[PDB]
Amino acid sequence: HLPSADWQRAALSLWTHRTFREVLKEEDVHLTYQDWLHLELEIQPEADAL
Amino acid sequence: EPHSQALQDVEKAIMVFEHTGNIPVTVMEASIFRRPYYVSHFLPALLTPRVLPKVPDSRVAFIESLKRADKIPPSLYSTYCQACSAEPL
Amino acid sequence: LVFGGRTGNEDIISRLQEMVADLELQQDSQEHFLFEIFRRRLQALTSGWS
Amino acid sequence: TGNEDIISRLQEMVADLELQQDLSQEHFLFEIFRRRLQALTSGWSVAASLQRQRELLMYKRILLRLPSSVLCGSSFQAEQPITARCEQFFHLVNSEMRNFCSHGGALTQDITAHFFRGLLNACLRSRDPSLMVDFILAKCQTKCPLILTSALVWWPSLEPVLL
Repeated sequence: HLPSADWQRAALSLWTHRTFREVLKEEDVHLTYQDWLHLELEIQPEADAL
Repeated sequence: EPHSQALQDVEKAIMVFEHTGNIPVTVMEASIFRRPYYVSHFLPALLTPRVLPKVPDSRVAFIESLKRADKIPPSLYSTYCQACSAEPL
Repeated sequence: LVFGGRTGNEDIISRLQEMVADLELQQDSQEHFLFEIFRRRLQALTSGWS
Repeated sequence: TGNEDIISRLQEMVADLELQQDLSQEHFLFEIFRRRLQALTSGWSVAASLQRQRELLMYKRILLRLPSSVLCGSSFQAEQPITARCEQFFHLVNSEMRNFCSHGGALTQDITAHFFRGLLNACLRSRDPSLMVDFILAKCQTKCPLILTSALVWWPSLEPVLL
């Protein structure tokens, strides 16, 4: 779909990588529903990407 | 006449593709069994010999979907790319 | 180059979401005007293979 | 300009909770409203007055978006179980909105119509509709006289829709 396949690959390699999963557990970092809401409110219906 | 009509046809194919994804299929049919009208249609689909933006956009991604569909014999695509590079008073 | 399809308005599609739920509650056997409208437009189009 | 997908997700879940209750009880919204009004400065400072005006126009907005069923419930079951959530709304309109979202000893075209829509909806869906409407609008001579003083101004608007 979207911009450079290398950026895509980079994201997927990071997402699969173990030490990112082991970081995501002890978490303030686990994206609260309210945090998610703040970022989804940040974005506009103008420039979407989807 | 089959230039202005073919343009109105591919316009619609694309604005529909957009609210969808994955290739408005009326056109995919017209491809294999209307080969003459396919080429008279597919030429206004390659009519982007213009400012190609920084960001790939509607036409761009539609043409991308076609070339991934293994349509677009490469002659016409290569030509498309090249053209785009561009007293009395 | 017609170059895709601008959007313009979903504001108006959320003013519609109003009056749908309004008329729905006010009714609650008889059927909707939607499908009448749908049939009129599908009919008023060409029946061609063009 | 940011929000108008998420305010549609809100419509989704408000109508859900309307149906689950329709299967007497009062809405959580009015408690959230009272909590934020409470947690503001009671200070009379122009800063605080503007901040509360801001927050009440935002409340008026979210109520216009969401169904008029949140105000008057739906299907008033009898005279005994009556004025549930309407008293909730009346405290809000007396306490706060009459300060801010008003004009001229009166309310707004918008919220007046939003109210009268929900009112006639639940009343007509219920039995003895003319008598129950007469009942709630006699209550309003005592509890929220604004809605009437508003309905005097915005009658030309409502009368068509009501009729």
